[PDB]
Amino acid sequence: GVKLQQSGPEVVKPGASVKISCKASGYSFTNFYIHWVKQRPGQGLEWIGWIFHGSDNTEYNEKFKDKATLTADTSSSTAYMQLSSLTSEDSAVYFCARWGPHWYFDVWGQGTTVTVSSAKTTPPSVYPLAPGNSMVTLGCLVKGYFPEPVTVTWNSGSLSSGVHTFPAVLQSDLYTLSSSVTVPSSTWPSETVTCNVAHPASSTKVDKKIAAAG
Amino acid sequence: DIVLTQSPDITAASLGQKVTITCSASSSVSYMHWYQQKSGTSPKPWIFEISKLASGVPARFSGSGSGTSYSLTISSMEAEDAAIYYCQQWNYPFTFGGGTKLEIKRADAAPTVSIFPPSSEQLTSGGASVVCFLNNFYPKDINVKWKIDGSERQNGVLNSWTDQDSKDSTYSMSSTLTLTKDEYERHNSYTCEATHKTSTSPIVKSFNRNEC
Repeated sequence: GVKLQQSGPEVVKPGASVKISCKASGYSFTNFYIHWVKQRPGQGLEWIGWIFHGSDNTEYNEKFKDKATLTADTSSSTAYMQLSSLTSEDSAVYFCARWGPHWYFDVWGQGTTVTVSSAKTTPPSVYPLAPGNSMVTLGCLVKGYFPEPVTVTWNSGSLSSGVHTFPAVLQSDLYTLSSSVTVPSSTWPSETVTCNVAHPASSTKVDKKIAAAG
Repeated sequence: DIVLTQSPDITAASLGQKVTITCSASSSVSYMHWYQQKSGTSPKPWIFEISKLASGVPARFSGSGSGTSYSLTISSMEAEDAAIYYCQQWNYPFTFGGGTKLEIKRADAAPTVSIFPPSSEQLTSGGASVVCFLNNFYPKDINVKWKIDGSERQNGVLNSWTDQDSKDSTYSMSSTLTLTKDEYERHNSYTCEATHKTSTSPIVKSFNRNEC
């Protein structure tokens, strides 16, 4: 159907610049406007501006002139948004959207995450968390990594029900998160339960078996 | 300079219940749009030009209003309607309201508290983190208190929370106390206390550095 494909996640150091893309497919691209929207961590939506297939037949939210530059490539039906001299205030997920015929943002991109930080790519230290009784709860502590995100699974996905993975928190410029899994006491330590943590950015993946003791 | 204020900030409704949220414009506006966003996903067009339903939106939804006040109503609340709803000015500067969080109401549920001592693996590397999970409870409201050898501790504590589990509609929370091997080895008793409405008495879980 009408689709907009946005570029992948970006990590950029303060003062640097980045250019995000939104490719349209399933339509005449130049017949509709492409809008850009910003959403900071845990906050609301902000309109940045729009472009109407003319690298500078644009309109911006005053706040974003001097931060964002919108351009378009009709030869590939792609909209671009360049953000300059980034600061931590620029860390957010950026969405592109088409201003449809009924005049509302009718089709949206999946969003591109931008993280502005001078932190270094660091793999997480993964620690097993062992317990006590009937439906038993076990855990996995994923500490000190950068950047987001990490993917946590239990028994390679065999255990999906009863799994809770908490949002990461940032401390000392590194992320930390935990995941818990609950199982019948007749399952563990009777059988093996392991947490698998993948961290794409550092190309690492670790398996930590939950063993008895505390 | 039109400001859009949405009310209420957060609200919960039982399944089959009628719900209405509002968006107030500091000044008059001709049309208002509404979007629905669920954690980890992009906003989806919901209502446009005040009362028109966007594609993919069930008939139980409706919109009304004019001038400075608009509303979005759900004739009968359903689990899948739990989300954040944003109103948006129809023309430049295309300003959005701060959003309203709609949650699905369910029967109260005390949390299942679990406390975990630092792993041997982390200890052998010189670190020490104590973790507590407060799982599957209902009314998001909950307070966690850590106690080391009886004394309450306020810092070095990081908390995180999950949204309503689309299965049981409960919330969960983790609390982590981080320390150096020495800070942890100096004390013996570690306690995680949860205070939830479903209990007049706080739920306590503990362990002794040595024994437990």
